[PDB]
Amino acid sequence: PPISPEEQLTAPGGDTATAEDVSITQENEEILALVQRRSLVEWLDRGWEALAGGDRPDWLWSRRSISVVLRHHYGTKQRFVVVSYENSVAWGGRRARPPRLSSELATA
Amino acid sequence: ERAAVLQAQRTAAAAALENAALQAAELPVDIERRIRPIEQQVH
Amino acid sequence: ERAAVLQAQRTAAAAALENAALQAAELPVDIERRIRPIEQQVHHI
Amino acid sequence: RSTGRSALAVLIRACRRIQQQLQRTRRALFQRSNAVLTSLHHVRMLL
Amino acid sequence: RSTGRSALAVLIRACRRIQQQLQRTRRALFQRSNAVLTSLHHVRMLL
Repeated sequence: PPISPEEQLTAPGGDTATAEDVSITQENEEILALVQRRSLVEWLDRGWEALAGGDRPDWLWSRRSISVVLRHHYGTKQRFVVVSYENSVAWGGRRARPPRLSSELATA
Repeated sequence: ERAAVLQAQRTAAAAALENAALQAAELPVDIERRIRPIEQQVH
Repeated sequence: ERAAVLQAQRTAAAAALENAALQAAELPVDIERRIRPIEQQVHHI
Repeated sequence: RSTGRSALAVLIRACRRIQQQLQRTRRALFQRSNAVLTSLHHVRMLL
Repeated sequence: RSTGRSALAVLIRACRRIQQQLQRTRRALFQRSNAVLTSLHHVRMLL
């Protein structure tokens, strides 16, 4: 199964609160249950360093999570892809400085 | 001078539709994971 | 010339939105119509 | 007999029926939701 | 007595808490699905 980048573009999914998605499961899996009654990443990071010969920080984020959000350009109607890495300090990155961007002006 | 603004907004509006096209496409999958796990419970 | 040409395109499709809008304005009451009767059995059984 | 067994029927009837309740609600929503996706493209079809 | 009454506490918690989940999915999805409508009528708000 080869890697297809356009999956992540058309993928129907995103991040969520997921708090009630844990509690949904415990009132799920008890139902049911009462009827009855060195990480891998470091090896990957050492996988390249074996076949690379260098850390190559550009690759290190590629081994991490990568957020790909498809957008459209009002001028050309065409597409431009907004990306926020996992360790990226910029918007969308899991490491970011508060305050962050809010829709308060826009949504109203 | 009008037709430009008149033209420009037509392209802009259809763009956000495809911004909304993926948005609406979420709801059918939003339905399953909020229902399908409830089924085996009652089963 | 194109001004009216674009106005027609505006006006015509602008209704198609309200169609699709009121097509999807039928959705928000769906389970509110659907599972509120299913929500009856909650405190019962 | 009828003390425990009947107190099951109150529970037996419900644990069967919510299925057909939920099964419809899905196909209810998909059929109602998929009109949105269909209606949207038809707007693109116009535009 | 302790055979059934503790195995009856199974369903007593099971079938009532199952149907509690539906409340949230009602108060989640249809609170979320109305955002799509806000956009669509805002799409015309562009024009």
